[PDB]
Amino acid sequence: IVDRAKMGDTLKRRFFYDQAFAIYGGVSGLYDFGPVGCALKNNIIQTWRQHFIQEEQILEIDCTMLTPEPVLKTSGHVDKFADFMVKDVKNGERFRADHLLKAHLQKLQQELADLFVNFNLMFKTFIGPGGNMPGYLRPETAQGIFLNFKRLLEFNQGKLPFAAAQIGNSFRNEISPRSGLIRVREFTMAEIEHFVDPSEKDHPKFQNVADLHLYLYSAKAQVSGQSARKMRLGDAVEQGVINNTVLGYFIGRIYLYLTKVGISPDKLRFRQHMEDCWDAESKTSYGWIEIVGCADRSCYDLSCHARATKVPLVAEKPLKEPKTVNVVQFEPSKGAIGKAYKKDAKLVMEYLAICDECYITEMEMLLNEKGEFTIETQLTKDMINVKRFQKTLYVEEVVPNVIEPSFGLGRIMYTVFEHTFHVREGDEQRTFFSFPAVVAPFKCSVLPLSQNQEFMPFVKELSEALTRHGVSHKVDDSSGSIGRRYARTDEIGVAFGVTIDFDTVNKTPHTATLRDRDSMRQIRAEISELPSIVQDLANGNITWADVEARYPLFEGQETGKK
Amino acid sequence: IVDRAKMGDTLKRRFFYDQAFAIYGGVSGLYDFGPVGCALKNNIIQTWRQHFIQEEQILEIDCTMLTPEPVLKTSGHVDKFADFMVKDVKNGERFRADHLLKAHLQKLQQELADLFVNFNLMFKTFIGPGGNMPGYLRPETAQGIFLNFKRLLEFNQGKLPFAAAQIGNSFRNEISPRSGLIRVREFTMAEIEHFVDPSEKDHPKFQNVADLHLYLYSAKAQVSGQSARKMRLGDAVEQGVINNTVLGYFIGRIYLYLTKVGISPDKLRFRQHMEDCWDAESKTSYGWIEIVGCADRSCYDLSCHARATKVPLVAEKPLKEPKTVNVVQFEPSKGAIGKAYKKDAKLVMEYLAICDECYITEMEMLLNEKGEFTIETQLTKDMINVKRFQKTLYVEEVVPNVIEPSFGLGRIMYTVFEHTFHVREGDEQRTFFSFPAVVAPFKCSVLPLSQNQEFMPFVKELSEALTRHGVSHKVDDSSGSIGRRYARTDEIGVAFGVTIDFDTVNKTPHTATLRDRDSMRQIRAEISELPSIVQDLANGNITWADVEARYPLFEGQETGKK
RNA sequence: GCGCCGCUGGUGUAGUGGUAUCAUGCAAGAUUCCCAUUCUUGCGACCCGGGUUCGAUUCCCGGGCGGCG
RNA sequence: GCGCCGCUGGUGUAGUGGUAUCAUGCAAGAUUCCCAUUCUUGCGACCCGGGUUCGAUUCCCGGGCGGCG
Ligand SMILES: Nc1ncnc2c1ncn2[C@@H]1O[C@H](COP(=O)(O)O)[C@@H](O)[C@H]1O
Ligand SMILES: Nc1ncnc2c1ncn2[C@@H]1O[C@H](COP(=O)(O)O)[C@@H](O)[C@H]1O
Repeated sequence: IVDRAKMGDTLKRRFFYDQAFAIYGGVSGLYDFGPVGCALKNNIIQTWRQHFIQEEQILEIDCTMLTPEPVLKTSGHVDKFADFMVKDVKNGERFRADHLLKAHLQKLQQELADLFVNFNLMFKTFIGPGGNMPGYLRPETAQGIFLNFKRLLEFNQGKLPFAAAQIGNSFRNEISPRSGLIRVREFTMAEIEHFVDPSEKDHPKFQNVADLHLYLYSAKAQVSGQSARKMRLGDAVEQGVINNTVLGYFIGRIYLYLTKVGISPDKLRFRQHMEDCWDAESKTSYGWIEIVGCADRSCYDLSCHARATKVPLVAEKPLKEPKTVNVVQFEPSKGAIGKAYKKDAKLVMEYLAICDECYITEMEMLLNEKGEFTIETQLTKDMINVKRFQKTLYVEEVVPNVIEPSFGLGRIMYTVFEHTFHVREGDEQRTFFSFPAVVAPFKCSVLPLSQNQEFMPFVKELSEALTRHGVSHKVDDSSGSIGRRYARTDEIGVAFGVTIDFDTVNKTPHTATLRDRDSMRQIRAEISELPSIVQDLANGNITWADVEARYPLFEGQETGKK
Repeated sequence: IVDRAKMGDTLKRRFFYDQAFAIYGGVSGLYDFGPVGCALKNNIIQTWRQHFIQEEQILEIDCTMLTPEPVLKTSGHVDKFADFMVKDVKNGERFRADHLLKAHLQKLQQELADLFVNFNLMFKTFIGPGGNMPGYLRPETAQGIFLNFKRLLEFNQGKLPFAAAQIGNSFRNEISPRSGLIRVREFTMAEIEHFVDPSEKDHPKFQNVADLHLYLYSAKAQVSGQSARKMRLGDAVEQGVINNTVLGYFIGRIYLYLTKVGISPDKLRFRQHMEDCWDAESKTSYGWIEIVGCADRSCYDLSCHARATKVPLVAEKPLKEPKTVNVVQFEPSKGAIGKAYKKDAKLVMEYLAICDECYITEMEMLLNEKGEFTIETQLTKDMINVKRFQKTLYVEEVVPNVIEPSFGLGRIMYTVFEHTFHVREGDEQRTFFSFPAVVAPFKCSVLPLSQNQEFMPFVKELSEALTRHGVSHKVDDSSGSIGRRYARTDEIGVAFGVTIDFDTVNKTPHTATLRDRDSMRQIRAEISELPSIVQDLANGNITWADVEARYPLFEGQETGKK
């Protein structure tokens, strides 16, 4: 129901984006974003920062894309995403472990290569030249957040919960990329890691989103061949469809964000993972695609890296009431025991630790009646002191649960394309994008009605004033009609237009016309006040309905050349 | 004169940045930026966008980091930055071409490897798995701008001048990185390509910067063992020290930018290239380091890529007055001539093109007296028509000159560190950063004077109000003294502080105290007005002197617990 | 790459062939009520691999990382 | 990877063993004076490598890129 072909022509022609290295014939899965697309991506990301990082006071960090092999071996990406296959003399690549299992001889480490005589989706490289340290381009931005967990917890003064975020590119050496921007080899990701006490799974700010009505696609609905269904968010948590208000909160603000940047609510749903994690999916001409992933990496990455580095990655919680504990434990001279016995005493300490307090005090009872006991599979003298004592714990070690919202900016952008792309009534040559003002490429088009020179002082002052207000704009003063210019600026989604006519130059206070992209409807206002108005529009402070409600609507020019 | 050690301790401790993959032992030349550093980098970049991209209406684009081999072969990076050497059985890597030239046999393509039996600084990888398409991580961000030149010129309606920019990471497989952030393997660059008619080398906006007084380090000053010297910018262009006002303009706004983000003017100079291009250099504890590069890639990249792709990369200018030209040229039947002769006729057209009009009309004069002539090193019949005619040119092809300002954000940031780092008088434990407000990590610290609970409603409303104003802040409500909190927030360069005391809770309208980081001086204002004030501070709309000039200064608390 | 010495809580340090001192920091409770206050209590560390040894943080070798060329 | 047909100005097309049609777009000058107006003039293209041929954009082979599995 979206003319994907027509839309793609507009995206290509106006250079929203294009095939990377196109003049060299191009490369699959690689794309350059041109002025308008890059402006859009930067607005989407800017909006994202104010949404998530600013509102939740999230700790943003910036790690390298370059990653050494061990890190991704520990995280399981090396085995999961990689192996090595065999190729036919003249094309026809086949899996190795596969064809080994299939059995025969050949065709149709290198120890295995020698064995036969009887491929990684991660981009691989080498750090330092000479290449003694192999590495990869990171396939996600999360690992950099896990590696810095101690530093990040310390910045938050050791307290939970907290969240870290990363906004940056990731790489995926894809087999055969199709689907335009949807399955690409390099893409910009926005990843949040929200660390929480597993016991404090309640969000204080959930009441902010409980009233939203969302399309939820439960696992039960999926198994039972049902369709997704609209629910009040609060109801969904209350009835247990969404497990808790931490998950719920995160869902609500994701929804608010996707809709804020122009994704249609009716072509947006949240799909539950089945045999807690919900994914944001949008409906496109390619069908339902995942735009926001969700993972729960509790007992996974922190643990792996902890085990691999021997660096304890854990939070630490104070106990309201300190627990005291009786401790009956053996206190063996390491020197004495190790000197008297040789491989013996390794096994003898392999043993003494594994003993009940009963056994222990029987042992020392045997030892105060001078002065030595003996044991299973060794005769111990006083190379063994014994010890009992009170031991108070003021703090318990908390292994944080992690929630991982993973945003694919490319898919989000493409989704915005399909959902905001339109053609006009009549002149179908005239296509436009309904980008919401907070993210449109430019806020304002600045245009004179005719090529007449009496216009240009007004255009310049106006352009200068807009730049002064930090309002991205674009002046279109070219040699054609108002209508050709309005077509060109609408085509790239410029949200508003300011036309400077004869009434601007001739009339007693200077007023120009402000035009809405979607409606083409206009109002008229003092040329010195319009920057602020466009500014309120771009900041989402006011609506177009709000503008029509405050200013005189356009009922024609009163003047002409004079 | 800067305690680099003390400063580095503060940068490490508060996690401005840290060694990448530190828990895995770390990797040289790779760094992660923590919350404060990442906040700073994002502000520097945001400021940069409003400076250059917005003010000059520059075309920002976003290309991939992944780059295929041919592109960098054509640009000369493959031969310049790469080769292949030989290694000793137990360490001791030596150049190849080198040791071949040195002569002997061995030690102390693969055709060469076989020959001996008698290293790239670019990060190398393979696109697609199976690896039939070798590539690199881009070492700069410029190539993506050159490859899209047609698309970018078209977006600017074929007209010159224009400028494209890119903000993104680049990679450099460095031999031995030292010098902290200064010589790293991955770094974020901000690159501008300004395309200009070589004949229109005058900037209309130069008068905006002509009054700046800058330290200029001319080539003549360098050769003649002189020091850099302060000059009025306009004077420098007028006296020919700086060739033109395009270069001059760009220098002035670079200066304004570097100073805007906190680089001391007195430890900032512009160094001319010697046997036009000036580089911005800042004075640090490592001495004078280059922070902004400048290149002139006129007749270089566009040409190379043009030659390699056979795609003409050129601007096109209309001629005020169309030139008419007489054209006397041979018009040879390709078929006739090629059928009658076999390798002969290649050489015969190798020839006919190379002939003067005199010779031509002598030839046709020989041919109208029926009906065939003959030539050096072949007898031509009517397989040769001849032709004269008027040929008007309405447009001349312009090969754009390019100016390339290349900003090293890491070096810029580090420079800001050394230039804004300070220790206080007395308590030297108390170090702070004089980040200018427009770029400080947070604008505002929100703090209560004591742990008393009557404070927390005020802190929350205030925090919420700040977020509503889009003001990055950080609430510090921890268990120590006002002074320990003010130390912690000063240490990371929080520009302002808002303390909520007993006078805030007890007194008839609610006012709190606003504190300047540098001076520690304070004023007192209504808690509902402070977000806007901090906002004006952060946007550079007002100074601290401006604040003291408007509000009551802090002369003590009037109330206490009650 | 080569050479020069190092690597102990988050930061800086003591010391050791038998798991470790002091300071700061942070956390908690008191105290204080405008500039790292004071007291009590608590958390947290021997860079990694191999070797010799009964056992290495300590001795040796090799990596990694840093400083000085 | 395999298979299925393609690739001609920025966009879309005509056609061809001897360098190419029309439209749009953009540029310029007129015209118009609020929604791709009209007229004139101008700019801009055969995806890349190899083969056969005197010569390939055209035929064949192989890449690259796209569509359909
Ligand atoms: N190959 C790709 N191209 C573009 N976007 C992707 C790609 N792979 C993943 N994504 C996006 O990144 C998110 C996280 O995916 P993953 O990390 O694979 O679970 C997804 O929800 C997508 O939006
Ligand atoms: N290895 C590096 N590490 C950090 N910054 C760099 C590095 N190389 C270059 N730069 C920065 O990038 C700018 C351009 O350098 P170049 O492209 O090498 O001329 C310089 O002025 C530096 O600020």
